[PDB]
Amino acid sequence: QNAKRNQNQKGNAKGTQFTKQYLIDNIDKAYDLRKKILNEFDKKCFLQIW
Amino acid sequence: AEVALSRFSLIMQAKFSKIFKSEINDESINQLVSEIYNGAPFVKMSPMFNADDD
Repeated sequence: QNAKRNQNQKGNAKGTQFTKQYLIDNIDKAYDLRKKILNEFDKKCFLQIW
Repeated sequence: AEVALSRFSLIMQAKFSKIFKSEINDESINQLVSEIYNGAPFVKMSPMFNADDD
């Protein structure tokens, strides 16, 4: 006797992570996110004298 | 002759300017006009390092 097989096959996978961290000292770095863009207009667009 | 050359060349480049340094169009001109050559003490400026050896 003869015998032939044909195992066709496929997979799939879709991982996802959403890890958030909360170190303490990030708010220290986040104190001046808008300050250095707001005084940029003082540096380049407004008369910095009385 | 060439030592007189060197004296004349030495006193011809012995002249002195006070360079103002700022981004150009009308920030620091009003400063020097109304407050340096008119002799004025107590000139007020912005905190933007504007004379921190500028």
